[PDB]
Amino acid sequence: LPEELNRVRLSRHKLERWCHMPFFAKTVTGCFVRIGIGKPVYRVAEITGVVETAKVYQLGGTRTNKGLQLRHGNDQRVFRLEFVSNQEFTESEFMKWKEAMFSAGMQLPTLDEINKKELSIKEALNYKFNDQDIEEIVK
Amino acid sequence: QQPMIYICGECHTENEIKSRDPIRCRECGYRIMYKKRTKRLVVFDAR
Amino acid sequence: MIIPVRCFTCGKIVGNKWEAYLGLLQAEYTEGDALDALGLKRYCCRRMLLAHVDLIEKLLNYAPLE
Amino acid sequence: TSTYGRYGSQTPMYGSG
Ligand SMILES: [Zn+2]
Ligand SMILES: [Zn+2]
Repeated sequence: LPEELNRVRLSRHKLERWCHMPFFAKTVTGCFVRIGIGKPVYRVAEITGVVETAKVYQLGGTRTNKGLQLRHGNDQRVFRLEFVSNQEFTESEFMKWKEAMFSAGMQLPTLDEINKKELSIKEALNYKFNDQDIEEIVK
Repeated sequence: QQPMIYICGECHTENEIKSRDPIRCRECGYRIMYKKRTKRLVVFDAR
Repeated sequence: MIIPVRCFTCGKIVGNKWEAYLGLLQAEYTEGDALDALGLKRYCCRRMLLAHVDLIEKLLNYAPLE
Repeated sequence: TSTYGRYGSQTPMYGSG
């Protein structure tokens, strides 16, 4: 279903609160994003990890140069956090993503996996900044 | 759902500060920061 | 700190005249002629442009942001 | 205050660049 898949969709507004938070390769790795490829067609890709690009760009108020190593079945390339859209996974896009996953041979993640992974972002949002992370963030 | 929005000292940048947290700004890092105007019905009589 | 809106004694509006007073003093006019060129006959209203101190500039020097 | 999108702020595409 597309409705259950949109629970872990990392919108463009949520990513602005974890631009310098540690453990970025643990909570983010597993969710899906509607990266804009482009004319209005979109392609859902899996978050394999985290990369850093050499180009610095501004995203509204804040600004980050980090990349996002995504992959849609087999085609993989470097992307940016500015091209991500806030729209939800449509039925056509969901069917295209399912077909790409079936063709690539990657097993579809189980429903329990998404159910237990959606809580990671919720628990990280309310995380008390008691340790020594503010200094790294400001630096 | 009010995260107690505060304003930095010199940078004048909005910061979300909760209880049991150090009072430091999201960048640079200072120790002085003020609050925002209330949302109440501030109504004066021009007398 | 800022020009008042009206003269305390009389009540004539003087708030809309500080900038014009500065301009007239700027060009060539001096105070004794500028005051009656603006239209201030009573001596009570003339203190508003002579006695006033413009402290709002120093306050504006402490810009909050940028 | 999770995501005040209200759509968005004109999201850029990859190939336009
Ligand atoms: Zn700080
Ligand atoms: Zn007077």
